[PDB]
Amino acid sequence: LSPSFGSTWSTGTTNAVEDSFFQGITPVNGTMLFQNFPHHVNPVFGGTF
Amino acid sequence: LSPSFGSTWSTGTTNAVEDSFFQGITPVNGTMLFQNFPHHVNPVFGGTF
Amino acid sequence: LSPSFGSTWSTGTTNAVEDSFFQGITPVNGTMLFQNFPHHVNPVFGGTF
Amino acid sequence: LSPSFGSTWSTGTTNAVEDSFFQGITPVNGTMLFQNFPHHVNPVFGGTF
Amino acid sequence: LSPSFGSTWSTGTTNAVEDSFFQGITPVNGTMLFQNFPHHVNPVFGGTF
Repeated sequence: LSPSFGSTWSTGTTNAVEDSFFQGITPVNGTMLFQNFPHHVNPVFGGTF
Repeated sequence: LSPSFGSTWSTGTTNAVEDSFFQGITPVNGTMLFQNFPHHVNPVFGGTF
Repeated sequence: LSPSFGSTWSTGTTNAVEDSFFQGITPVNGTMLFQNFPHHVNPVFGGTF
Repeated sequence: LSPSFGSTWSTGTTNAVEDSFFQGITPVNGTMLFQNFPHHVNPVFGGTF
Repeated sequence: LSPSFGSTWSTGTTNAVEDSFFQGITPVNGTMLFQNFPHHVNPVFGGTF
């Protein structure tokens, strides 16, 4: 087994605020927990032309 | 097993504010916990032209 | 096992404010905890042209 | 096992304000805790052209 | 096990204000704690052209 991946690219802004990244061989046997609950937030997101 | 990865690239701004990165062989057997709960926040995000 | 990674590159600004990086063989058997909760914040993020 | 990594590169500014870096073989068996909670902050982030 | 790393490079400014670096074999068995909470701060960050 020999997977081939591609490069990751970006030209404009990239606002990766609050997240988690992994890469490469990552065997898991224990426990991994991901829970998310903000409870007073008023976001705004923009469109495009 | 011999995975091949690509380079990571960016030309514009990259505002990686609050996050966690991993790379390479990272076996896990214990516990990993990720929990997120901001509770008074008013974000704004921009669009494109 | 012999993974091959690529270089990490950046030309513009890179505002890595508040985060954690790992690289290389990092076996884990204990506990790792990541929790995030700012509670009075008014961010702004910019778009592109 | 013999992973091969690439160089880390930057041409423009790099404002790594408040963070933690690791590199190389870093086995962990105890506990590692990461918690973040600023509670009166008004950031601004810039876009690109 | 014989990982091979690359050089770390920078041409422009590098304002590494408030952070912690590690390199090389760093086994950990006790406890490591990282907590961050500034509570009256008004940062500004710049974009690119």
